[PDB]
Amino acid sequence: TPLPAIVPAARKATAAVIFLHGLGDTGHGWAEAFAGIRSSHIKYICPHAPVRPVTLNMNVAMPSWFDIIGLSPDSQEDESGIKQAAENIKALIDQEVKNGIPSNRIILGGFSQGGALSLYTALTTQQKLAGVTALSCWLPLRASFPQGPIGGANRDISILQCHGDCDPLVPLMFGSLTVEKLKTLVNPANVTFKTYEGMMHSSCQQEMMDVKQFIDKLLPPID
Ligand SMILES: CCCCCCCCCCCCCC[C@@H](Br)C(=O)O
Repeated sequence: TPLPAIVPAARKATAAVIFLHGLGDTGHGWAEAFAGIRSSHIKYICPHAPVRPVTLNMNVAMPSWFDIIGLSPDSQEDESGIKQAAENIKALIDQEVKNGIPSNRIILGGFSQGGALSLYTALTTQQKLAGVTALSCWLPLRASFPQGPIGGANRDISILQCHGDCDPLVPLMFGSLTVEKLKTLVNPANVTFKTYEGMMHSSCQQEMMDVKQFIDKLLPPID
């Protein structure tokens, strides 16, 4: 475990954002993107997934939270991997609670596979979270979720899901079908879908402005 890239709070941290990068990345690029929208009282934590073989691309070894097999809803998914990665995320949250920031003052998010992991984590933890930012991603192991609202700790969590309309790796329709399913799993009044014209498998400045607004609305100052 190389230590996560962190954007510290100015001097007094009362909330945290845990953000998981996408395939092949480290946590550093996203931590700098978050510094550009940082709020004084918010700690930003971007852990790094470990290098591992990735079945999708000739087994090439690169950072990935879990193995990626295919690009299709009919593709087999790395169930043991996703769940183990999910357990590791909850341990990272629990450690922040011990550090001093309650779980309901923490937003979990990610990009692509990291956003997939963040959604799955948020929907399976009894750790009540402040919200989720899911960027260009999808809901993994979707068939494992029974009908109806999950109930559970995060039945009311607020979710911001973002997706470029020219993404060639996670087609926009995957994000769209994901948000609509999320709206049957948690309270639909707290789920926001935003799309970005021209954007591919990347980020853009308007999207980062919507994430900042989302984070600041749900994690407002307490001083
Ligand atoms: C309700 C949900 C319906 C659609 C679910 C289908 C999921 C298919 C996703 C394929 C993976 C895309 C790979 C992205 C890589 Br570049 C990464 O980050 O690992």
